[PDB]
Amino acid sequence: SLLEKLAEELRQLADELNKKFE
Amino acid sequence: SMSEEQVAQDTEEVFRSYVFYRHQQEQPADPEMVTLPLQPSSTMGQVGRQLAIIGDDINRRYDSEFQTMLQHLQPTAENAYEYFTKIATSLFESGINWGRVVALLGFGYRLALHVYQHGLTGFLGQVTRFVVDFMLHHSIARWIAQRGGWVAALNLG
Repeated sequence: SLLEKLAEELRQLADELNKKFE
Repeated sequence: SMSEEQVAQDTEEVFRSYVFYRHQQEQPADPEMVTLPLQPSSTMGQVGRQLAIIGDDINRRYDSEFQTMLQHLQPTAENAYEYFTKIATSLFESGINWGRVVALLGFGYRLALHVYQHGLTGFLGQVTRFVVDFMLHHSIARWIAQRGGWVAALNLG
């Protein structure tokens, strides 16, 4: 895992945010 | 010119504004976030408010996923610190960037809101500290200082 899957979702969220930042 | 401690103090101010304005957008309301006192309007307050707005659309798409996984996680006062640290460590394991810093603020918000909705009051300061101390101890506060401080987060997006 739950903790790793939550971290995975956060990386994916961070990816979409970074796309908007650039 | 920009120590880690200075960024840490700024982070608390940014996060409080982030929590208040993100919750204000999304609005049962969390009165602890509705009434959260904020320092007078500042550049740090502006960062947290802008970082809240840029996630307005995206956050709704991820609500179902995070809320399902937080329900499965069953975070409590006894395990919140451990779970936050392990999740935050894995997030930054491959590197630091502004998206992941903003994602960390968002997870702190989601974690604090979730525990409140399940009865854990007076814990918003604890989660704020989780965020601040994690950044300080895992080189994220220094990373922000290398970029010139939280002012570099201004106008992202």
